[PDB]
Amino acid sequence: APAVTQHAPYFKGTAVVSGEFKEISLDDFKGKYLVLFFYPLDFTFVCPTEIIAFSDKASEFHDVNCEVVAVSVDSHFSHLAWINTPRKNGGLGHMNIALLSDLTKQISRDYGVLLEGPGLALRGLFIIDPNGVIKHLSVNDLPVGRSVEETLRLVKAFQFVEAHGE
Amino acid sequence: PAVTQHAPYFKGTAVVSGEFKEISLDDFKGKYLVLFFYPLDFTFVCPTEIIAFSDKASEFHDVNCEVVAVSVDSHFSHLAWINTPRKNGGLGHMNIALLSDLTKQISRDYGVLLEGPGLALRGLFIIDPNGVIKHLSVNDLPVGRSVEETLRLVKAFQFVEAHGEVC
Amino acid sequence: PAVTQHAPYFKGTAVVSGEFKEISLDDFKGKYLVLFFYPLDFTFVCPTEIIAFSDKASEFHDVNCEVVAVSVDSHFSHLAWINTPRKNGGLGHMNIALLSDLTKQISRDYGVLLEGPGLALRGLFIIDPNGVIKHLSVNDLPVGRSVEETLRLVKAFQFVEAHGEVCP
Amino acid sequence: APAVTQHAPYFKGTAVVSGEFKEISLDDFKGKYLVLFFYPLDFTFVCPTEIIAFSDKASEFHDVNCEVVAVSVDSHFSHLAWINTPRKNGGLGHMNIALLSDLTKQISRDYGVLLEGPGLALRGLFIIDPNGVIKHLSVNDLPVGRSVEETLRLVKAFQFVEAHGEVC
Amino acid sequence: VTQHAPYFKGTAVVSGEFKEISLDDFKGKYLVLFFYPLDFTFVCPTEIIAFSDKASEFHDVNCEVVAVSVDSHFSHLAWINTPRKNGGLGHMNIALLSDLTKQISRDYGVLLEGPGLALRGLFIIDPNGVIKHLSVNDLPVGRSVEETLRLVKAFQFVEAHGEVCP
Amino acid sequence: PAVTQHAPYFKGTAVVSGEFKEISLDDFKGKYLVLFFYPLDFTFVCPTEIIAFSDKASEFHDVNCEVVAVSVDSHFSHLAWINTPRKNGGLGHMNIALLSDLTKQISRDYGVLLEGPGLALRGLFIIDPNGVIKHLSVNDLPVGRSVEETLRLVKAFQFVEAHGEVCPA
Amino acid sequence: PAVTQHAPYFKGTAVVSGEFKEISLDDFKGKYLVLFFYPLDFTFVCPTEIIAFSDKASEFHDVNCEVVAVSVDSHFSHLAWINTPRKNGGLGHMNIALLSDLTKQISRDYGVLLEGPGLALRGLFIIDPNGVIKHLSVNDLPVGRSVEETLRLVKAFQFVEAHGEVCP
Amino acid sequence: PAVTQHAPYFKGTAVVSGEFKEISLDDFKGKYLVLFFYPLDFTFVCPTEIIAFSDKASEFHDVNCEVVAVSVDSHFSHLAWINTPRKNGGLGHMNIALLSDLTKQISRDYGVLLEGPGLALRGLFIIDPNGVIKHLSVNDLPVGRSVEETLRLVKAFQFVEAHGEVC
Amino acid sequence: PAVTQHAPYFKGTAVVSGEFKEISLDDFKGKYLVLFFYPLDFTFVCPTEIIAFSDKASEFHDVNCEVVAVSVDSHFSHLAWINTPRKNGGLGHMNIALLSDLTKQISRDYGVLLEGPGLALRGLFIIDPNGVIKHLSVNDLPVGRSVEETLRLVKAFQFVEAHGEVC
Amino acid sequence: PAVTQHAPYFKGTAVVSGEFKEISLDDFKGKYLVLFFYPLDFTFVCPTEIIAFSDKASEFHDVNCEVVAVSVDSHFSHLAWINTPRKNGGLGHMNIALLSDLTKQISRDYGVLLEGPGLALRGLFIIDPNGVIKHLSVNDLPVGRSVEETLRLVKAFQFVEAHG
Amino acid sequence: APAVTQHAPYFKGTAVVSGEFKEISLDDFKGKYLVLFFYPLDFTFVCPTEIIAFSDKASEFHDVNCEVVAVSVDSHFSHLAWINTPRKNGGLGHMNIALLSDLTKQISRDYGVLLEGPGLALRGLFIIDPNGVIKHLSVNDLPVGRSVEETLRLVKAFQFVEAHGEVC
Amino acid sequence: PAPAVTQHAPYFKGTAVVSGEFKEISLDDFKGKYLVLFFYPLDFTFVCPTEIIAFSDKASEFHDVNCEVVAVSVDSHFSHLAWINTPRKNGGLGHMNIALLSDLTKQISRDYGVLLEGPGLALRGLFIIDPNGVIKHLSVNDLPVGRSVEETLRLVKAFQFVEAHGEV
Repeated sequence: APAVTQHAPYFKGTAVVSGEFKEISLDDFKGKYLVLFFYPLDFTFVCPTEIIAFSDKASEFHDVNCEVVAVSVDSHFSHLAWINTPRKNGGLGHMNIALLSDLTKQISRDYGVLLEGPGLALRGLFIIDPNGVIKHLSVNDLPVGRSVEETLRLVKAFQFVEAHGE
Repeated sequence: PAVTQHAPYFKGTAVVSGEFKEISLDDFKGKYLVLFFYPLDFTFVCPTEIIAFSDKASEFHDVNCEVVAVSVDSHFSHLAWINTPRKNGGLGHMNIALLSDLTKQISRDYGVLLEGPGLALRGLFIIDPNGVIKHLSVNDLPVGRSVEETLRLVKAFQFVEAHGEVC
Repeated sequence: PAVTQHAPYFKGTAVVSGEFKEISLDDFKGKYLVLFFYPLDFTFVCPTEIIAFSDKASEFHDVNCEVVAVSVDSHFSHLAWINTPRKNGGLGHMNIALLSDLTKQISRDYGVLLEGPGLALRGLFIIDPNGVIKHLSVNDLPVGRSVEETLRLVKAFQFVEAHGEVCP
Repeated sequence: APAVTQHAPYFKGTAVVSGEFKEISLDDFKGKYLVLFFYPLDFTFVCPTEIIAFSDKASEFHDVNCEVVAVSVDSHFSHLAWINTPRKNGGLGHMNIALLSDLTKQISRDYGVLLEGPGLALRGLFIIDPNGVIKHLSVNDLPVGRSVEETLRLVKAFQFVEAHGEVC
Repeated sequence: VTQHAPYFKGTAVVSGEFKEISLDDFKGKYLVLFFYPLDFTFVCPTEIIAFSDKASEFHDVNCEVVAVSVDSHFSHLAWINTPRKNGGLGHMNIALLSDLTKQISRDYGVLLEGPGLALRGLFIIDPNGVIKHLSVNDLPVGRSVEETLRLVKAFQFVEAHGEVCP
Repeated sequence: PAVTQHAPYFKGTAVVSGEFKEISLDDFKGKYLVLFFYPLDFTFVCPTEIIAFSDKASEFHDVNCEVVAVSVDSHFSHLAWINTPRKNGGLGHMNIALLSDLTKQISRDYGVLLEGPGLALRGLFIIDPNGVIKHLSVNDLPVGRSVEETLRLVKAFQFVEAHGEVCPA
Repeated sequence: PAVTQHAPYFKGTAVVSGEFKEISLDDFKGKYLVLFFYPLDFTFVCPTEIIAFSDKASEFHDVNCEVVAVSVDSHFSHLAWINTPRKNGGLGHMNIALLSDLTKQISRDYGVLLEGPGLALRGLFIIDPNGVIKHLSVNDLPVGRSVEETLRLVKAFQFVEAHGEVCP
Repeated sequence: PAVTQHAPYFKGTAVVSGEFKEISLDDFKGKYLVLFFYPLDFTFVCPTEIIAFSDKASEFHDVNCEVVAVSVDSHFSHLAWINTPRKNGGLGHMNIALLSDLTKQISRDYGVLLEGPGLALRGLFIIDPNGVIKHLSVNDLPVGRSVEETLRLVKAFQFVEAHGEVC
Repeated sequence: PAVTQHAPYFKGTAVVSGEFKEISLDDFKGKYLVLFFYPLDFTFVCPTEIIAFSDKASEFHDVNCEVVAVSVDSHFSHLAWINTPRKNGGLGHMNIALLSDLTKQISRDYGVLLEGPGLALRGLFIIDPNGVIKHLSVNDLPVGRSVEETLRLVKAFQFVEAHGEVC
Repeated sequence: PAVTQHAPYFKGTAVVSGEFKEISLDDFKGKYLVLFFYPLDFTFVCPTEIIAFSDKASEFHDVNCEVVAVSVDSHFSHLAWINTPRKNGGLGHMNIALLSDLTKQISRDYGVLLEGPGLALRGLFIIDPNGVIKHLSVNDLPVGRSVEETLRLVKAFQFVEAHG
Repeated sequence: APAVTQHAPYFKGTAVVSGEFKEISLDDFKGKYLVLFFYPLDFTFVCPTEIIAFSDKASEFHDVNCEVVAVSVDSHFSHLAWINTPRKNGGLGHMNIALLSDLTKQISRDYGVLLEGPGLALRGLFIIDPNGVIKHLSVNDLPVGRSVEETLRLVKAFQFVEAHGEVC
Repeated sequence: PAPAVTQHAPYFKGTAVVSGEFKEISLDDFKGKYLVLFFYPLDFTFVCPTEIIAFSDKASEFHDVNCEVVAVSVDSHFSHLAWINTPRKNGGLGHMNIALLSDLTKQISRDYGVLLEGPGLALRGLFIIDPNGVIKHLSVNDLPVGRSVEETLRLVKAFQFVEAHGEV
């Protein structure tokens, strides 16, 4: 497993970034906070409100030296097609955050959020600091969505403690 | 998976006539089944193989044969790909089943999974009414294969089953 | 301690309404349970998370949810912290149970024990009436979490066990 | 053993090449494409149209830098005798392609096409690239013949891809 | 010797047709079982032909003759259908048994594993499936059919009259 | 830990004069150390052993002896217990160190940890200037112990080192 | 031999009221027992500890407590030492039992034997009426032991075992 | 003792032209050797085989071939059998060597010893000039063994070994 | 074997009165038995001892003692040697049994086999009516052994059995 | 330990002339040695053997032979027993060493330890100037050996190494 | 085992008793004391003083219920030849004690007196009681003669102690 | 284990009675000479000694052909001497012209394989040993029966004869 106070497991994969395919990795985020979250599958009948809320609020994360990356076991071609589906047809539309592909499933496995039975991720969220250390993790059962505002709050509070103690 | 052996059992969610249906190797008993594998939905390779099989499905249906295409994508990707129009790299209406191998086990069982990238080679299997493999072939990821040759194979196997080899 | 698995059994002495009561996971069979861990009694940190949970306890009860707080301190420490008034960094009265983990085994089974120092990370578990873990989260030692977001989640899990579709 | 994207298994054996005995190996094909195909037995009651069709079209393969060799578990003496039986009579007449003998059965075994029970090969075909990597394999039950034109089409199509990738 | 002939089964060419034969078809008779390397070689085929020419002589003393190679039964038939004047066998009075799997030659200790073909081995097997005589040659030397006949007669004589000298 | 054994090395956070300080066995070289374990802070049991040691602390100091009390409680527990006044059940001012054994390893190393409930027996150790255990004592119950007698023992060990064991006769 | 556990069983020959008697741990069932070891009879160390326990033997008797002294000497030596007058380094009259541990197994069982020299450390055990060890101490050296502190210890055990652990 | 392999090495005492002489396999380098085993000297079986070989010995010399008969008897039995006139079941004059295998080790090494009764089967071996076994045969019982046919084999090996397999 | 222990078992084919007979140690229950070994039939040593034993055979029978001569030769050599007239180095007719040790196991079990050359030392055993060894002697290959002394020893054993042995 | 073999090693504290002294087998090289064991100091059995050896000790010294008594008692008991009036069950003055075998290893190594009660049998050993055991004897009960006979044996061994 | 307080090891053998061969065992001596002693060899140039002295005194032993048996590694035939040699001629003459043969040397081995190098017994002596317990043992080197008077004193002393244990 | 014919005689060393006195003799003393080494059960038996006496009388006849005769039993050398000093008319040996070797340890009989382990005495075995220590002849009789000295002598001459001559 990953665990709070421990260096985050290394990851590398193909992501959709600003409608391009780009390889990314844990090392790209050196010196920045990272919010890494998992979701089960592209294109489902579940409302993409969590992914869309992170995309809508990305600028709030960017202004506190924090990046946001979404991950699922779908291919990077699925992610791009999801992105190019209009919001009114189940789609994501424009994304302000990277959608990373975990086609081999190793990333979800390394992050301890893979359901091996069905072969998809639980809804896991990780806040990783500028040194690759995991500060916060949470995991929800497949159906339930979580608060963007609360994640932002946490990221800020980690920063506050860095700079001013407890 | 070898010619003359029973085909490995498979079960999964497929897109069949725009709906999600559980299908399995046993659903095909008494029928010929062309099971073929492709790498991924929505790539920049035009889906001409899948589309050609779909356009010719009724030629298979008239010889007591079903056709099922398989990839490691989920059944949701499958449905979205069907619902994307052809002019946009989609499949549009499909006359064949699109089977999801999300767990990758079906591809593994058929000896077509590339483990590194986590996707399947382009492998094709003709399975007879008792579930025995009569023909397999496997192509490297880029090259498309021939629908009319597949149909000829299927009919050649039926001819032999009814008449024999001697000439 | 993974989501979708049954919570590990626990048993220990808690300070429940100013008495010592032996308490176990079996006591919550048929209810939701927020089980959270904190590092230490009597620190120089604002115990705001613990108080916030006691203040909003009625609201968790109103949705059939119990709240249990837990740390590696003795039950004697918990009592002494409760009897310290809030104006002096104490807890004052508490509407939630404070479970003592003196043997450190409950923090160990919930995967939140730091073995070096011998105290628990700030871990939180939402457990359903079948003892199944629906949600977990862990924060590093200093940062407090949000009670209202916890309640929101308990409600949202309940909504799903009745409709499962927060979307037309 | 043999799978697409892997280097083909090494082989060496005696072949009939232009009515003459020659020792040939996979190494003799470096720099060239190779269609290697197996058939069950010389002199059968099944019209050998597959072998004849390949020999007739050997020129077409030669023109796109591709050699063709047929293999069965028969001895090279059976191969030559069959080549010397006229087509009128169920023979092969002359042959524009190498006829390789797998008398020890080890070639068929290495290519995963030997049936151990009767000791003869299934109708397997392999397309092997100039670096000896397998690009295509197919296997048929003993009775059914494949299409030579479709095999040519495939060879040309793998060539097309090394030259131009694919983006439609 | 003083030992049972290993069991064998296979497809033979017998009077121009395919028959499945086994050691058990030869209970109550003498069997001469000989192996040769390959059909259609350039070695002179005069051993097989002599056995065919003299087959009736062996029948008259209740003895069958079976030639075996590792060729298929199709090869056997094709070799039988090639005129003698062309290096073929022509009409055959004895069974030509196919050892395609090579297991018969292996069981009889005559298989050269490396090239995968039989040496020129001959076995005289009695009515109870006991081996009375064996001989093996290194090379395309041919053996005398008359002398084989003599040995069969001599084994029969001994079993009827003992071996005491007159 | 038996007698003529060196005392097991220990290290930890202690409250010393109302302030947190890291201490260890090394700090006591060239001194006598009285090291004693008690089960828990804040119990209903009489705290008097700790108090008597604190009151008489100067008397141990005058014979080159230091006194350290230990339990499995955190150092925060210990301080809160110190800031709890005596009338109220606390310890008030402490003239001796209160060492925290949060990890439980010190109790375990000194053979006094009860692993079942995870707390220490009431053991006392007199350790000499070379870190050799001259005396050990263990009680299974909130029975007290004379601080006067512990001082007597410490003086006696010094007497015998200086004069030996021969009876005046 | 650990506080909370049952005292190891012992048996052997003691001097009691100038006489040889077999005594064992079972003889003290229902009573308190101070059992204490010393190294040797007739040394040049003052036997003030042994004499002091003897002098206030009846104060132990009055609280249902017996005192047994043990070393690895024979009972013949014990008797001789009892018969040496105190001005000469002897014991004179003894009101406590002097147990002989000639095989050394008693010291070995109580974890007080120094195998190398073959004599006991100065260990003292307070054993309750059920055979449970309530108190133990071991000294490196003849530093004496307060007899009055052992008595106070005995009475405090008796008080707690009746009343519990609370602050009167 | 298998065709195509080197003949096991042997050494022992033989009767040669009426005398005792140590012979070994190396004595035969550069010559063909016919080496044959028989059970016992002095039985009630007609010694037709040994006598026939002896009478045609010079025909084998003419093609550079030597003949050695062997049994598990001592050289003394050999000599005494030689001095027994032919009309009494003796061998009379011998033109071939009679080798003794008293320890039974030659017969073991050649794969012809029956251990239970402690005597050799009727094995015959043709060994070429380099000591390779070209031909072996073994008979149960005191059936014949043609000498003209043994000779013809020796001539045939010589031919092929110089000319090859083709006629 | 050793004086005092039961004689090892033996069984084999003997020449008895010019004919082949299967004999064994059991055939001699109730009789004394003189069992001696010699190296080989038909050697250049005078068969002085064998012949002397045969001349005195009835003297042994008179005292209920049999005599068996043994060697590693076959029973067929024994016969030939018996049917060779004494003046030609043969034995001429024999009044004692000549037992064949062809397998060499009898000499092995009696402790007189030389494994190197494969023949027996000159060993003699006197075996009582219950099969106990009462006397053994072993000699160098060239030696003279006396029948009269052997007969004396047999009688003396018979003496001791009847009358004890107190001076 | 059997006759004709080297005596096992021993080291211990003895009472020699009213003082404690460490003595060992090595101290006796070049000399004969009578080493004998007895059960316990201060028993009710009259100390008859030990007193006799002490009385005749000079007769042993005269022939180059020390005498050492040994039991499993401590050297402090030994002293106390020596400082007890002979008319009180005591030994009074002693002219021979009293060796303490508190660890019982000496009794063990000389094959006279009774492991059950933890004390030695009445064993006696004559050891020669090179450490070789020349004579040994062991009794069961309290029954007494003869000092005259032991003295005789010693003289007899000495005579032998000189005459035969 | 040959150690004091232990049952004496069993022996059987041929003895010379009153001029006749007789087999005797340890069992024959049940209910009686037995002095069992060993010497190296019959017919030595060392005069047989030890043996003769015991024989002279045999009846003083019988008075006290004690048999005496001498043993060495010689055969019973040497014993008898030695007894048949008059004392006036260097021999033993008439013997009033049993002379046991230990030809196999097993008796001497079992009594721990066999010197394995030369293969003869040391001069050992054993007093065995009526139930076969060894009460006394002693061993001298080969040359040195022991005392019959002393051996007799011992036997009486053992009996004395048995009849009335020795206090003072 | 025992020795057999064609083998070198096991070395022996021992004390023998030679010319009425003790001498140490070993196999080495007999190099360059023939040796008759014979075993008998025991001195002083009621079986009067034909075998031994007969060898002594014929002693010179063996000395004449370069051959020594040594008699051996498991008896001590003192028994040997005592037996020699017993006059023949009394069932003794009288003068001996042959060495009488003593095998007290029984090793020599054991090494020559003539030792009966049950009773610990030799069988009546005789060995003829050559100048080079090689056993030419062995012969063993059961305990009661005597061997002929003439035959033994005939044998020695026969062995010598064969060292000089062939076989007509």
